[PDB]
Amino acid sequence: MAVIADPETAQGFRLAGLEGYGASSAEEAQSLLETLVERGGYALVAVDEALLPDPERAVERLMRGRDLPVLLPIAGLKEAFQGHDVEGYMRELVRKTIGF
Amino acid sequence: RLMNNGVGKGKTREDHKQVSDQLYSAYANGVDIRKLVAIIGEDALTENDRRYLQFADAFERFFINQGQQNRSIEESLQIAWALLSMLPQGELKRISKDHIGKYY
Amino acid sequence: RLMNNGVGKGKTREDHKQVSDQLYSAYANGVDIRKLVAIIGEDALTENDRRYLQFADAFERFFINQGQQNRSIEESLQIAWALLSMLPQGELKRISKDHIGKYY
Amino acid sequence: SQVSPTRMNLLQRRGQLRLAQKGVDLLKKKRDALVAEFFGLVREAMEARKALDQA
Amino acid sequence: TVAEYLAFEHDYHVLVILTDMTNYCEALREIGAAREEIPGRRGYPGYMYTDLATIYERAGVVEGKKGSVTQIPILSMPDDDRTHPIPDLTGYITEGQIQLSRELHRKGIYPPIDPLPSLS
Amino acid sequence: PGGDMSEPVTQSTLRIVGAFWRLDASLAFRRHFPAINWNGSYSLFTSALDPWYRENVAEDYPELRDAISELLQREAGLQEIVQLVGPDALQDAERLVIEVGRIIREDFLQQNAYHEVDAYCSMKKAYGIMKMILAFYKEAEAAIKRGVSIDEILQLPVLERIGRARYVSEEEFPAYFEEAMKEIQGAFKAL
Amino acid sequence: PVQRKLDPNTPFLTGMRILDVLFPVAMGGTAAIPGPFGSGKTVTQQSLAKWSNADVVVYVGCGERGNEMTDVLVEFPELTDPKTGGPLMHRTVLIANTSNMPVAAREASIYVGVTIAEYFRDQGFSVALMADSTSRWAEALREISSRLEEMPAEEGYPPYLAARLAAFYERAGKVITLGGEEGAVTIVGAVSPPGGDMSEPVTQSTLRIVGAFWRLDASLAFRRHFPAINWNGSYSLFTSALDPWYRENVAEDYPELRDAISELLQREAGLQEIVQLVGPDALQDAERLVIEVGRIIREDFLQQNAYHEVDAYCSMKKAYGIMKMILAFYKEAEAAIKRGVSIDEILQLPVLERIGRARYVSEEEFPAYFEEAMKEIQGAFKAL
Repeated sequence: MAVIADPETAQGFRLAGLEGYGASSAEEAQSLLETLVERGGYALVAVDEALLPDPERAVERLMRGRDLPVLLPIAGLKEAFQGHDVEGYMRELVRKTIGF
Repeated sequence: RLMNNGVGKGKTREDHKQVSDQLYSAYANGVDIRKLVAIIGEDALTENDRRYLQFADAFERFFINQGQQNRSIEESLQIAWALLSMLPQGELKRISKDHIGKYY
Repeated sequence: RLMNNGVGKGKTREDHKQVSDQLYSAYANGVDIRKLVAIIGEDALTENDRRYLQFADAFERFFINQGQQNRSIEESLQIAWALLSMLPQGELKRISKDHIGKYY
Repeated sequence: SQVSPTRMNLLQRRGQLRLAQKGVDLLKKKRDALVAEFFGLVREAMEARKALDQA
Repeated sequence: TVAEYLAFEHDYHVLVILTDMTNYCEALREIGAAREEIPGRRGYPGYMYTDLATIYERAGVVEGKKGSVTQIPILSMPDDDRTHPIPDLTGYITEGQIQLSRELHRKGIYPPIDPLPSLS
Repeated sequence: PGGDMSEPVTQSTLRIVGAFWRLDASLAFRRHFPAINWNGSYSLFTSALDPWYRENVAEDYPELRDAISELLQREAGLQEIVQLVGPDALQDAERLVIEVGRIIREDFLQQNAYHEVDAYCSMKKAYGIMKMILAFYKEAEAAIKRGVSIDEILQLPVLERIGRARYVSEEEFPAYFEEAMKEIQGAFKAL
Repeated sequence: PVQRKLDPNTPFLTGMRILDVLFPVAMGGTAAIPGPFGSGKTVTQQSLAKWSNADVVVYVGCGERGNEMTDVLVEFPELTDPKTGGPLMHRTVLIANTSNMPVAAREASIYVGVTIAEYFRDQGFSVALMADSTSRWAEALREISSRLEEMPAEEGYPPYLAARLAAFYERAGKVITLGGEEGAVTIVGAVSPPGGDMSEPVTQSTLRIVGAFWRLDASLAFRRHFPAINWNGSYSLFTSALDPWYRENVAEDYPELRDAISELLQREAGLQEIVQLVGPDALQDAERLVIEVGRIIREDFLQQNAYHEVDAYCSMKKAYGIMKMILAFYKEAEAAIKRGVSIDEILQLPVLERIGRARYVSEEEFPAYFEEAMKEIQGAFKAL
């Protein structure tokens, strides 16, 4: 895997087990996307709440339903982050299937 | 059948003949949306639908009913106009702008 | 359509009545587990409902097939019960417990 | 463009209805299972995740 | 009868073609029923069979002759119900069976003849 | 005259016969012959031929044939369900059956009325065939239980060997078939 | 003749709650019922007549299945009126015939009863005719017309249909006697097509003329809930003209309850849908709450039975209080959950069960039993 994020939290990645590329410039991540999948040992590229989750559609134009690296946002400063559970319930339920 | 008859100036107001047709397709394309929601995904449909959506409601449970009570071509047409407002004027392509400047 | 007066206590076992309307809804319920099983393996289904696969199978195979074998109501009635033992109780629950305590 | 045939087909298209009607009978509850199994996973997901992510 | 005649004493290779048979029976019907006879099936008389036997049956070749009585009828029933009276019985009677295919037609392929029930 | 089977003169006839056959048309439009519906046609008379078979050919003959019919009519059992969601809800026992029966009609329910040998059949030849398939079915259960890909089960040559049986000719037939029972076990037991 | 026919606007009750409170029919009423018969559902028709609100029992079926036709006969004398203490059979009329009788037996069948009703009616009595195997009625008519020339129309039934059918119903309601009193001639149309179907002429014809339709079903019966009248597909145009009389005598807020309660169906039907097939698991309180309400309306308000002298029979005012309470239990219920209180607690307060027993509570202790019962709710809701 490899990820991008906040500068400050990006460090960790860069330490061990991962390859960071964090910046707060790109908000598209294509920049890695094509290159990344060349090996495919990167099975993830997390994104953070500090960006915006859904308009992955660049990736959607490439993947066309292909199970390549999938984000999950992250706080980048904990003080809480459980809301996207209590939200997440909805993330399936609002779009198809009866909502809440 | 008839209708493009007995309408227009000196018989009735002159915007009647026109404000027919607008409404027609408007309401039309409303329900049309509501079909396709239930197929692919409701919110997977065009965002400039949601208004045309809501527009179907107004003509719906807002207008049509009127219980028992006398009505008038005047009072009618007044609220016939009411219908249009929410959707832009730039989206009303079957009527000229003069009557739009007659009311809104 | 009419068969109620023909059985019951004082003519035959009282519990036969309800035994019949047990096994009915029980049987059928299972018989199309038969085909949804052709969509998804046993696992997706529970054990409890899975037993209703096996139920059918013995019901049809042994119970309903009856060859030339002449029989009698008791020799028959028991069989049924026995066969139901393959399910866990409270699933026959159109039967007061007493009766189940005399069979099973 | 064509209508149907004209006879016997009545019976066949009735077994069309049989096919449909009964088919779709079961067609939900195919899915009943999967929707059933779905809830557990909805629960499970964030548990450890939230905990040690912060830690 | 102009066929046998050319076939047998004159000896030939004549293709004989029939087209509008649909309309044959139309008129046929008229005398049929307007005079009397109980209809022998789906609004048509029953000896229709015969009347359409007697036409088609003539074809073929005899031993050692240089004739050839080729019947090629062509006709149209409405819709495409092969079960609409006319081609119906024709089927039994006759032999060949080649179909146009309505579907192919307006997707521009000519001749639209294809086997979909054409069965020689 | 309809071709519709509800027309009187036809139907009254059933009600006065002992064995029967029906012919679908698009069956026949396609290569199938002598196209009858495997579902749609019945006999009664077999419930008295059982002696003769039993002795004359073999003694397990009615057993193996009812065991065939089991599939032939049960196969429809899935067929309809195929037809409302596609054939893709398949797993093992799915494409087990589907395919089994498929070949069964391709070679065991179809004949020519023009190919020299494939126009005459003896019991005993047929008898053989009925064991071919059985076998294949049996071993297939144990391929699939083991976990084998039915995909490859298709592309085993031995499927194709069974796919030539009717074109074979009687004299050779005993051993032909007998060799193939080995070729079966070889193309099964090996994996 | 009868001179004036005056007008309907006057009830006709039977004491079977759901029936009359929900779908009243009046004395010009013309109803109809379907549902399997010769199996069990018939209970109602009988009991109907037992209590009624009439004073003359008149019943006839014709074309009824043999064996079933004998049940009536036999269980009939096991009734002693609960309004005289004398054998019920005294004031009863039986015209029946099997089916294997003479043709024109059946043709007259109706006409018989019909006539008879007027007779008694004329004496100032309110009658109660009921017809059964109504569906079969035409049959004979078919036969007859067979042996003539009449080719039919429709599926087979003769071209007269809506004809002979017609007059049969035109003998009901508020006739004035030549004695100057009134006599009620309501009829209920027990028809039954070959399989609950609704493209047989008979049904789709009848239906028109009459004013109230009472669909009955198997489903509800499999659920154990007799009477098993499926409410959502039933109707009675009657309601309109009945509204005056309703509120006049009964309660001024009387209509207001029924129309309020109907909202239930509307909002239960359309609430449930996927949700009910994925149960409690991601829902919310006010979601559930609705079907909680439903529960009470459905185990009490809906349920009733024919085996107790404290609940088969009813009056307006009896049910009226009941339903009132159930409204009154909802009205505080949304005020509870908006305070945030447990739902599934309220539902475990025995005060609510104390609503539950009211139906079995007898008529006479009833006024007070409602009175007292009621205010307990008031304090049980701000108890939390």
